Amino acid sequence: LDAVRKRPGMYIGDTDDGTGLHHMVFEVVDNAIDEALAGHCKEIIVTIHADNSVSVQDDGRGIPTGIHPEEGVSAAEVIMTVLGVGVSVVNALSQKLELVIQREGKIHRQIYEHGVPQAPLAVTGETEKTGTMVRFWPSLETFTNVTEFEYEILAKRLRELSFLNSGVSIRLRDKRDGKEDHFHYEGG
Amino acid sequence: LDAVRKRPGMYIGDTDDGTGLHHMVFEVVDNAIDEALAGHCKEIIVTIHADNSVSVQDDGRGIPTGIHPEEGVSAAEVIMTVLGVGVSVVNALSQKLELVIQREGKIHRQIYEHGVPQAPLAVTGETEKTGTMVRFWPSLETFTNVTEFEYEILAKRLRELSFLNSGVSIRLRDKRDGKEDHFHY
Ligand SMILES: COC(=O)c1ccc(O)cc1O
Ligand SMILES: COC(=O)c1ccc(O)cc1O
Ligand SMILES: Nc1nc2ccccc2[nH]1
Repeated sequence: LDAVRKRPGMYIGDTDDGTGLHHMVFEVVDNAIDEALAGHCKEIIVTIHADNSVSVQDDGRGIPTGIHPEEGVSAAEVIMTVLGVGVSVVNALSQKLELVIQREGKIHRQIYEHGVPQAPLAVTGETEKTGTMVRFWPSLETFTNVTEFEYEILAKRLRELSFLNSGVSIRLRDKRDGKEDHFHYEGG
Repeated sequence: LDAVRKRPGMYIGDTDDGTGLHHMVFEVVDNAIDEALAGHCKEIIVTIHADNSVSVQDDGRGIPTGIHPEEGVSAAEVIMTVLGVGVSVVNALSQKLELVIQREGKIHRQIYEHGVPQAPLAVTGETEKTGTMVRFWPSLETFTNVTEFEYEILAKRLRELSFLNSGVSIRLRDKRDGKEDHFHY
């Protein structure tokens, strides 16, 4: 990921005017929609947290968690750390990223800081649900000037996305003021 | 450098008991000694700055500044960013690293943060001198508990090295409390 860290703008866009910042969210949302679409219920939830982080949850199959035979770490870690621009860009430019995968009856958790995993992906519990949750805190060493997420930017785009993704329920919640929306197009 | 950042202990030593922290200095010094050897005056200066950083200067030839034919960046940057553990380890585990190379009549500078160059190696002026200077600020995200350099740990090792590298002058200065030593065999 050092190529990304060296010139973040080439990968995420303008790091000073808010466009790249919001692109971080959109990239994560794109992956979540792809996960959601591979299932029947299909719901993603995008939350703006009070601490300036954004989380995206889906109820898909869960990102694969087995050890990659060549890389020697979990498949999920490979996806997060090896170079849509890919979620690895988002991870690289996040001061923190929390990953929770529910899959095969197990909860898996991992934390990254600036794209560096703090520990290997760990099974920390049991669950009857499936899905992937990514919560990221954009790096304030990278994102300058505009550093807070604008609800309207996310809502406008999530609305447009709903009409191209039939059957996918998209919920948006802003924990800073309680505002929420629900975009669900059932066409097709 | 991500392999290093992921398991810093495996590359530099214990990051909690002061071991690794001091090893950072020793790695830089090894490079410096090698540079000093290949020069005329043969002196290196190790300084513990008041802001918990350490600088190592030599009067050697200056590390090569030309573009590495294969990597496409300065040879100096290749050394600082591509994996005696190598100075790239120190760079990866430093929140900041300043590189100053005096070579072929020119001063060159570059700044890294957590191993990431802030800009390409750049010519900033002219000089009659030659040598390399590296100043690093260890990452307090990596080094915990023992985070301040212990003068005596550095002194002991530099003394050992002075006997082994006879002819090379080694100065140690602590700017925190004015303490200083000169190792020369
Ligand atoms: C490749 O999968 C991902 O990156 C991802 C998947 C699901 C999700 O809710 C968020 C994500 O970032
Ligand atoms: C590659 O060399 C280095 O890392 C280096 C570091 C410090 C120094 O005084 C001289 C050097 O050559
Ligand atoms: N604060 C900070 N910035 C970083 C950039 C790359 C890797 C680790 C880092 N820690």
